[PDB]
Amino acid sequence: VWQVVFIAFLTGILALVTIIGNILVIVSFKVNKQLKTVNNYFLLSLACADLIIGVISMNLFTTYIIMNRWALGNLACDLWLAIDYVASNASVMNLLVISFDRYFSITRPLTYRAKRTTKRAGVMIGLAWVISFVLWAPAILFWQYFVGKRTVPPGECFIQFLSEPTITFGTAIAAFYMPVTIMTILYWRIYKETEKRTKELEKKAAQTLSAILLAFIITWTPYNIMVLVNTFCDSCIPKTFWNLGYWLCYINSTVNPVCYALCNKTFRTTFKMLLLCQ
Amino acid sequence: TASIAQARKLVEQLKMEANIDRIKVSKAAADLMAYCEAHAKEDPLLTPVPASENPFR
Amino acid sequence: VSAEDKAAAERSKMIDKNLREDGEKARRTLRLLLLGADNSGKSTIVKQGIFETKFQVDKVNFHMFDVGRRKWIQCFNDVTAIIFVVDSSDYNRLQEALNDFKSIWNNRWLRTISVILFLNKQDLLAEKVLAGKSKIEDYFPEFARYTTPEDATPEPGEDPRVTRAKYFIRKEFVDISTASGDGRHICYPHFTCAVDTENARRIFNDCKDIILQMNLREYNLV
Amino acid sequence: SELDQLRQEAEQLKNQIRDARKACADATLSQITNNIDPVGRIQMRTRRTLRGHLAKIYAMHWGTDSRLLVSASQDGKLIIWDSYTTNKVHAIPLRSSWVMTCAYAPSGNYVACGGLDNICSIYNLKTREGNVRVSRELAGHTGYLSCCRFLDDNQIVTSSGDTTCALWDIETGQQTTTFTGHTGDVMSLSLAPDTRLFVSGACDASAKLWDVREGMCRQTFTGHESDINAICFFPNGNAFATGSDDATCRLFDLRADQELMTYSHDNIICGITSVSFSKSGRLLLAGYDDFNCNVWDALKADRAGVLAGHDNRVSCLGVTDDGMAVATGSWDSFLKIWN
Amino acid sequence: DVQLVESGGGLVQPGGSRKLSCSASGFAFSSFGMHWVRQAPEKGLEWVAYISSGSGTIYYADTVKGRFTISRDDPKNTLFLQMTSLRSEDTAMYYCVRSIYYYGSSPFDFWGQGTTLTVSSDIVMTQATSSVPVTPGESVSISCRSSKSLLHSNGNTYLYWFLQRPGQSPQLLIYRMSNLASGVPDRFSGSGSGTAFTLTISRLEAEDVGVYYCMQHLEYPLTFGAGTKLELK
Ligand SMILES: CC(C)CCC[C@@H](C)[C@H]1CC[C@H]2[C@@H]3CC=C4C[C@@H](OC(=O)CCC(=O)O)CC[C@]4(C)[C@H]3CC[C@]12C
Ligand SMILES: C[N+](C)(C)CC#CCOC1=NOCC1
Repeated sequence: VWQVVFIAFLTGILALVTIIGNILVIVSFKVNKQLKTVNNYFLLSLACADLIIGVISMNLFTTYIIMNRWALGNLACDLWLAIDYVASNASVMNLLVISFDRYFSITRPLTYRAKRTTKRAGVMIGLAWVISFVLWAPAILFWQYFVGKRTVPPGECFIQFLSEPTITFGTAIAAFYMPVTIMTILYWRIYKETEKRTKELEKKAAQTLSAILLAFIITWTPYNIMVLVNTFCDSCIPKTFWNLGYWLCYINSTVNPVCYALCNKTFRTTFKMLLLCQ
Repeated sequence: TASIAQARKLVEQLKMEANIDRIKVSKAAADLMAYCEAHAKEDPLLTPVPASENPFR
Repeated sequence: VSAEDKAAAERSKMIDKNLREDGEKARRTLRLLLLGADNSGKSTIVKQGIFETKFQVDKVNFHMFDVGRRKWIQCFNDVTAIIFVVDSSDYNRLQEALNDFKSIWNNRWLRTISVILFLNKQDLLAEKVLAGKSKIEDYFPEFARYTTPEDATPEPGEDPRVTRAKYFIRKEFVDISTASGDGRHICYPHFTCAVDTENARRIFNDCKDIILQMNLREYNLV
Repeated sequence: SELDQLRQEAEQLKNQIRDARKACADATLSQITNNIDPVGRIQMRTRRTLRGHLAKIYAMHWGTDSRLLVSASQDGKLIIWDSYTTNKVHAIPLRSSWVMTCAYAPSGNYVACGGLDNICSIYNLKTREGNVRVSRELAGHTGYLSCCRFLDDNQIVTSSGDTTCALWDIETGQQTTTFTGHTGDVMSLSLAPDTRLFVSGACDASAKLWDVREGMCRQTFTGHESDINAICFFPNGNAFATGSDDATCRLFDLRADQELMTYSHDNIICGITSVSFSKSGRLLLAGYDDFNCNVWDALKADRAGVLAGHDNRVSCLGVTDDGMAVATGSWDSFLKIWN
Repeated sequence: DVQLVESGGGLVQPGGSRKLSCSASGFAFSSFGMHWVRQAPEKGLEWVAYISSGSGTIYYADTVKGRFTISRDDPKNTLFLQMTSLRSEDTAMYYCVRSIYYYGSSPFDFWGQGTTLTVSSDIVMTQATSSVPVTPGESVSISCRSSKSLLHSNGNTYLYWFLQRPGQSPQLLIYRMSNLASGVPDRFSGSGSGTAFTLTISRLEAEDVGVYYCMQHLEYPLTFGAGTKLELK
């Protein structure tokens, strides 16, 4: 315990950044009247999705890898698996709306944001959460009660359909693989229009573009590769490696207030005012 | 003759303001001072009013 | 809450409903400020107290305002762009046009507002430099040191000694624009005449770029 | 000679005025007032916020009953407010979106507005048909209207950017008297309580007292170094205060005919957009360009408070007839009622 | 200029249905709330229904709730009253009233003529005086009483005064107990406190003879007084 507590200490430290990083986004949306815009609605909903991860998901997961077995009720890990998976689904789908919002605000700077209103932004966030809730929460709470019975050991807790290579591969495409094609396609088209503008009349364009698309791929692709080989194979993944890619999925929750909110200079000024002049 | 007429009008305007009755500052200072002490109880900003009589509670 | 002020509160709620429906309509239009001298011909730019003109290019509404040193310049703090028209033919008032453009560029309330520059009467400066007329280098003592004349040249051909006369007058205003501003606002120069009919598209293309820079700045892509 | 001889007489007349001015300054007003207790820290808090404007508020006037107020913004709307219950009584669309001034009649039956259209439009409120209609459009000014105040239901005085002030008969629509004598653009205008005089501050760093029934400039005041943006009258009626772009407020006296106090500070660089006095005249409230208002001591020349509730430039200011509220509008599209 | 023209009425069998209508001309009908007030031949003034501006708030009387429907058509400048399951107690003249509500407003200011329809926790307003002989040139005081304190906490007392001349629609005289209406001579005045009200007439003349009504606006239902008739000598 004198040597393995560093894993326990490191997880809670990077979790502590996630709560204070996300909370500073919501209070910047409140104390600054200039930030209360339609464009910043998706930044708040992303922070709301990432706030559930910081206070529930990584705190409950860090007990799983310290203890080494489940120490809660059987009808309490399923609620955690429903909450954690939907909120992580909501975080990715909120990024996809931002990619669509940034696409139309650049290619159509005169004909998009005028039509977009507070009613139009409501259905952007709404299907980012409803599709997140529908795709995962009935699939975990209503699985042992629908087909068969309980299959997980009492000492372990997984999504309980990892063994079936029918809905695991289908949901992996419908949660990570399909959105990562749209975010890569759209952001390259966004960078194309930045070079087109400068030629008519390149430095910070590639800096933000790389930071957006590498803080998402690195923190997610280990998990979505590891989940696919468990569709056909059973125990070819060491548990040391599996929880490493499982916890990398929460690092995107840490960096989302940095690479999306702090890119705006108005958010950065409000962050320094609240952090220093408390 | 526009410059002459402009200069002639300024002299007549200056003469109408150079000969007027003036009092000293100390009489003007006491007039502005004693106006405030005669109306200090009627100023809600200087003397705060209780919230029962406040119409902006 | 009595019976009547409840009905008065319902009247107010209908007023907020009517106040927010045209504010959405007001947010869909673009406001432009027109400035220039008496000989600039600023009225003959877009063929379409205060004079307000309406024109639409590619289904977005534009609003151009003509008024008529300038204390009222703080009213036009939130405009999309300012359209400045210069008499490039009249070499006598060009130095006055430089000084007037200096006041607009370095104004306190226009530190982030772009200026679309229209060098009007560009056909007339051709006859002043191709035919026999007053020397351009007389008024401005540095043209005859013609420099980089046609440093890069885009014209199919218009007796390219005219082009250097065009480029020198254009460079006298861009040097003012690049002197200060730190990239917050950008001056777009154009050469216009009375027979030109593509002026509405040039403002539309420039205003698309202006909104693009404001959009790119909040994502840190510029 | 001619212009050379006439210029020599103006210099001698100007020197005589300063010589007669110096003979009346026996002691400083700040020196004499250094015997009374300071007001202390004046703490005023926001009571309610009037929301509904979607552009920069440029003008606001209180009503006589100190419950109704009219606000002018760049969205082309005149909104009459019920300041007690936040309710909007009226929403008057404007033919021009560029208004720099607004006014409320003492009777309450009319409101006025004006701006870059050089027209003082007067709107009738208490009509039949249940709607607000424009009843008079006053034309004749060359420059932009900067201020307008109602003498009565049939008389109104306008300030304009044609370096002149005017007096109108609203029923006839004609300019009864034209006030000339300024050099620069006239920015603001205040009325004496007895209505027989009014003062105006212009861009020539000068303030001039005028007689409404005669049309002649009674007095001229020159102590500023920049554009005078605001002017107000001490409730006594024999003094007035000017706000200017040089980060300095000054108080003048009519009978003394010279400057009396200078309100300045080292940490204040921004100019003054609006000024207003209190019921007793002890407090002088001024709006600045640094997103907040400052409450000065009109006798002690010491800062007594700062009203910081706006995140944009404070453009207008207003104090009620009974002194029970202070309303501040700004460029952030909000109105705050302070107490 | 302002006109409220009514239509409908007639002789209806009991159990039938009618739809009264009121055409509005000469004023902004959209910004005005509307009220239906009946008048039985053997009774006084009774309130039926109310529709607000924008049709967001609708109130009915207890006698007509569930079988009467009130609606308005703002582009057509016409409000309706769909009356179903008629009885003999609904035989009356149905007046249409315009009304507006803001600070300093004067509701119940204009009434129209009425349709004569013939079928083959509420505050009570008491007008003790019924018939009063009045000579010209004298001063007449009319008093009204209620069952509650009509003064509210915002400094407003909601008492209205109406005058019904013979063969004429009732006309507003005093709104909120103290303020004179437009077009009313200055000789009329109103004063009082909670539960005790008084209308004062000074130097009475011709065309000042009729049944005076006392109405409260503190809380719907809207209740009128019995009436105070004035007669010559
Ligand atoms: C990978 C999948 C599961 C993501 C979940 C589906 C939706 C949450 C996303 C995917 C595609 C998005 C759409 C892509 C294109 C458009 C068209 C776009 O059209 C406009 O720009 C009209 C202007 C306006 O929105 O007012 C409006 C947003 C919308 C519907 C987006 C809304 C959000 C959508 C439906
Ligand atoms: C993997 N973890 C359980 C830690 C959080 C999650 C999740 C959902 O997986 C997704 N892949 O791409 C979008 C959602």
